[PDB]
Amino acid sequence: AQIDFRKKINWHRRYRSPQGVKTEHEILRIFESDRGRIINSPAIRRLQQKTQVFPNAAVRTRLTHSMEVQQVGRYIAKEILSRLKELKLLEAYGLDELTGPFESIVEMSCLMHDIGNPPFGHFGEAAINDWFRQRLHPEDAQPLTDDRCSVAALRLRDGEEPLNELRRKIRQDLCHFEGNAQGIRLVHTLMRMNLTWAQVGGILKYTRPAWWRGETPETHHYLMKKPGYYLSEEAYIARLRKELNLALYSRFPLTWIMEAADDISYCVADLEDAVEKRIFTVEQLYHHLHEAWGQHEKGSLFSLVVENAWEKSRSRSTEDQFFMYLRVNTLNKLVPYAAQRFIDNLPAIFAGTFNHALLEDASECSDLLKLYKNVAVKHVFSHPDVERLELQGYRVISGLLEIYRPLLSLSLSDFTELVEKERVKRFPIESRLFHKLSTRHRLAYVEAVSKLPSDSPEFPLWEYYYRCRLLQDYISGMTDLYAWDEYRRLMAVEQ
Amino acid sequence: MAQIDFRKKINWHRRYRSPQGVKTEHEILRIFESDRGRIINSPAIRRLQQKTQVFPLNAAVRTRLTHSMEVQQVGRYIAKEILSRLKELKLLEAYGLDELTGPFESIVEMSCLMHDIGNPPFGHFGEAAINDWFRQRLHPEDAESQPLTDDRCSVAALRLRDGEEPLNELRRKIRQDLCHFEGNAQGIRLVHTLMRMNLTWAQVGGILKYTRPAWWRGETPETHHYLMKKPGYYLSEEAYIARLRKELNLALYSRFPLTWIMEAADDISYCVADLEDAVEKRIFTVEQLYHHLHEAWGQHEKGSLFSLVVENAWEKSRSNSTEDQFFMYLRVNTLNKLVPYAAQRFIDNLPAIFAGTFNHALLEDASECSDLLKLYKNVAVKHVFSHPDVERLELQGYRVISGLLEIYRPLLSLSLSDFTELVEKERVKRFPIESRLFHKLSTRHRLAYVEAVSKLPSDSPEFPLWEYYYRCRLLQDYISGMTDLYAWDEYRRLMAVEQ
Ligand SMILES: [Mg+2]
Ligand SMILES: [Mg+2]
Repeated sequence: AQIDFRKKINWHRRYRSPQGVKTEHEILRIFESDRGRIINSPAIRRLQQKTQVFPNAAVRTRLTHSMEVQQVGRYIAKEILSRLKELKLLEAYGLDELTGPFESIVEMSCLMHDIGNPPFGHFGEAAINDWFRQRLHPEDAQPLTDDRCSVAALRLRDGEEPLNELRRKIRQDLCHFEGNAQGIRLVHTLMRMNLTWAQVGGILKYTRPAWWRGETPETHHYLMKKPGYYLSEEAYIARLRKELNLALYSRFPLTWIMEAADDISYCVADLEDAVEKRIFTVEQLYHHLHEAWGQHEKGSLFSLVVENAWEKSRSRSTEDQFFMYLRVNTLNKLVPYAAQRFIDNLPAIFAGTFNHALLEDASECSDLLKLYKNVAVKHVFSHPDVERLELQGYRVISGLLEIYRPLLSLSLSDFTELVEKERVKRFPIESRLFHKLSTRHRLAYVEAVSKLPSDSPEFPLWEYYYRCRLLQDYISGMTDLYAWDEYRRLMAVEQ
Repeated sequence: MAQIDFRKKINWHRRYRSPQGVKTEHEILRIFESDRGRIINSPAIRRLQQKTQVFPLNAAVRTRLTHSMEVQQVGRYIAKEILSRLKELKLLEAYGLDELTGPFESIVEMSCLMHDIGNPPFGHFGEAAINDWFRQRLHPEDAESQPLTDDRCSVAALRLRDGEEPLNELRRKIRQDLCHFEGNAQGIRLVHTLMRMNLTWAQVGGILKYTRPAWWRGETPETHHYLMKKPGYYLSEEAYIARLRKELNLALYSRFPLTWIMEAADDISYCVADLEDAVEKRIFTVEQLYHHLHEAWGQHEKGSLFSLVVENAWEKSRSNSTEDQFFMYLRVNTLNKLVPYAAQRFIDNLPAIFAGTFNHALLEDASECSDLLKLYKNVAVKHVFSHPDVERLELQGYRVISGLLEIYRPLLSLSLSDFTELVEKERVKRFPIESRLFHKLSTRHRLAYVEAVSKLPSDSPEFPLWEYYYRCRLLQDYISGMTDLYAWDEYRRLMAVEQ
């Protein structure tokens, strides 16, 4: 009915939660604790070894990117906050004592959107999903006696009907690995950071279950674009919506802000990087921009942003000057536009239902972002080198999956034996493969499986699910270099 | 009964195109935000992600960037605790900080983020290499007082000729200064002359960690021994630093307040991180570490600092993976005892820290806290930095930087006219090698050279000296600007060891 941010900035935790009535200061310190938790996480440093667009120190990695993004998100936050202050609406919306947490949650959400991304990015994603799709064929789930699923337990046997449904969800879910979903899993089950509910909400960018099949509801198309959470994170996400008063398939407000921030940074950075990596020159870039635009009315957005960037940078290095100004001008037009977009739609963004991005529009601003994106896609991401690396990464991840396949091939009893006894005599290979998986991952497997009723007819299905989930955890946790090196060492191509 | 007005220290003016007049709280906030945007998007910061911290680059092992980032958070924590400790004492308004909370914390955070910015490849050993090479060329020893017959300086213009006395002094300062390359001094130079970020005066003050001129000779004043420990600025940054002290009301050889905060932060992060890293890189195990700590400490009054911090970390860990738990708790406990102690230390000495004269660190003490930091440091120095691998890499880096210096030596060997000719004509016919070497130097560096030299009166007897100075300064700029990997690869390429 209203807008009360005290009911959205939830400073409680999942375990050992702070309790009762807290002062402004004590809430501030709670969210500070969240900051210290995240910044000192292994997952963040691991970001410094994952590649952004290219694989050259001045070229950005997911860390320095996430860091520039952090600053853009903070800028947007502050502008929203003080535009609400100028409208004398802070107290009205419950934000008068939550300024700190507001900005901080945005900054940290920015800092860790990339946290759950696999090696080689979208192509590691691809590789994983294609491999598993070849093994599980979620397409074939009415039952067929020619069901191409290679896994005994997950085939649809005619008769058993609830079990068939669980089989459906398991197949689809395992075949929809996604970076964001993996990030929720990572932040909850594998790292056990025990963040505030608000922070976790800040991560949850899409709201579609990975096990989802068919067309998504019309009114939620944008929010259910990609999978947001896995079948295993389900009860946790339910709990999360309960704690942040989110409707089914709805989103946490602050997310929009960070998402906006993301877009902005990445766009200009990519062009800059393309000029460091020599893919095209500055004047050439200015030309591709000027052409792709095309509608030059006197005093439009392109003139201000791009053409003024270009005009200044020609008289102290010209390339750096041009991109500095391009970033500045872009930010100075787009950040307040995003802010205003947020405020003008605050009721629906607060309900978590608003089916649009802040910078998705017929706006000139939106068109400017699309301009940048087009120029990059046409003349940067098509650079033969970028594509070589994409092909390579796909082979490396497909290959690691093939190497560890022996573990997914074991029977329930055999694998359980392997988990319990540690070193099994009649499975030398599978044993050593198993020990190569990370400790945290194996613990997560053990914990998940131990929570299941072992006499239930569902048990073998859930176990296969959590085993595949173990393998995907392990592979998607690697840095590009590590995944590559592991693939080459295991393939006996190097020592 | 001196004064404490932070409005007179948090200077939000700039060197060029400065904002002017009477600004509101909000407009000042935006000024310092601008500073943040300036620094975070600098090439120098990303270059930090490719320079090594203690070990070489695993992923979970820290680099100067992720370190500087963790440091950023510790510095912010200390800042906030000082600020709200002053708020609880009802002293913000009293000290002029009531409208400068944002800038305070922000200046600390960004100073933390870029202390490492001016560091050479291979760290202290790149530093070593540079200074040793140049010392072999300039022998600043022979220029103390009294000119000499046997003056081993290989550079014609900078030998002390008996008679010319002002020139001899300038010669002295040039030799010493070129032979005292330092990361912090290079950072001031980097932030002013090479990057031209045009930060607020307060921010630049935040960088200036030591206050000794690199050209300094002899014992440093007794009352300033800690602040003049290492060189803080180069002979070329001199007029800038003068201007800086004028804008931040600093006495000669004095320091900017907030610096102490960041310095404290630095120490803390690095200490625990290193031990953690040593356990990732397998140098020793956790239980072994606990043992080396417990031994280096001494007996217990089960309730002393070691008990709380380390022993509670170890126990809380033991109830279980174990490694990560132990180091998480170790960091938490250390921070929770040391950060407020640092904060308190800052507030209890605020008059002298504000005067910029306070001759101590916040965590340099007979304090138990201080002793705990020293404990960590000792354990690392004995059982981590002595790991044969770390030392291999130190030796290697020294060879690489010594070698790059030898490769570019032909440029320092040219005469004034010849090098000038090379700068102006670009491609000179009778110097194929030197020409190509020159073009390999970075554009920003060469521009800085040209600008510096153009500022000089060309008919002055000082001119050839200043030019040689700014030329050496050009070479040191170029070499210290490299990442470890780049310096290494360039050295190998240029040596024809690979393509
Ligand atoms: Mg991103
Ligand atoms: Mg440091």
